[PDB]
Amino acid sequence: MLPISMSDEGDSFLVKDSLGENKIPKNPSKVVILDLGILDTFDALKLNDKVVGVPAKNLPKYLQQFKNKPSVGGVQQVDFEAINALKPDLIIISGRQSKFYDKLKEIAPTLFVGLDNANFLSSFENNVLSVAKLYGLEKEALEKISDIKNEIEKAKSIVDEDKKALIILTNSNKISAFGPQSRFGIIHDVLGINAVDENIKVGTHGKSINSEFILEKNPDYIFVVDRNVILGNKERAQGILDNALVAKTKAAQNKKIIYLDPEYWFLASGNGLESLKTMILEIKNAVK
Ligand SMILES: [Zn+2]
Ligand SMILES: [Zn+2]
Repeated sequence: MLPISMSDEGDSFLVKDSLGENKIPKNPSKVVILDLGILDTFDALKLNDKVVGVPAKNLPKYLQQFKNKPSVGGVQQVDFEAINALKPDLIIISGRQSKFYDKLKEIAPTLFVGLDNANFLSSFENNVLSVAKLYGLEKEALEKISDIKNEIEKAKSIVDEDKKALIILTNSNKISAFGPQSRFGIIHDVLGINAVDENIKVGTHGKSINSEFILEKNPDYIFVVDRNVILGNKERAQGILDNALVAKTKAAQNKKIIYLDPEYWFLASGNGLESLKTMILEIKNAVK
């Protein structure tokens, strides 16, 4: 994916990203943020007062300090009347709102902070550092990125050389597997946990699988992201996976069926200083 690039034009930056080009004022003071990871980065950098709208319908528990901000709807169910009312100087989006880019760009400069699943850390650092440059906080952001890299190193220290993981998303009663360079790929691509099939190629929604598959593969770890939790559905991964086939796996027998927090893994996607730190530590705690 194309990175964000920024040029100094005095009172503003000329910014190019994979969706287009924007003139963004320095120190934007009225920012509408539609990417939850970036909202967490604002919080980390003490930029809370700059934030004028958030997608309150999908506001994670870890970001409840933003519960009094004006709502602009949800990450998919965007309230354009509400956005227009706030008269933002900047709107920040990621992939779920790329379909709305032209409409948003008629409200305010609209910055895209996408994540490249083939180059996650590169994408991450670019997004954080570009936001920080708007405010003259590169030094502070670098320090926080360095700290996350140290935590990655520490986590890698305890990762097993040989054990293998399956990464699955559950939605309704469907189980979909993900691998390297896909969504949720950082468990492999960043932390180096081996995948049960390293050469698996999946689409955007993963590879539909069943419990016979899971047992055939016999993973050492099963990392689960339960989208049922986000939807408020009846079924949950714990019930889906409570069967005699899954029980026979190394993961089940070793209590290494790990239910990852979907507010971080599905909603924030690790696109923030807070979320990514937390997610690295979450994995570390699961495998150590
Ligand atoms: Zn060795
Ligand atoms: Zn590998």
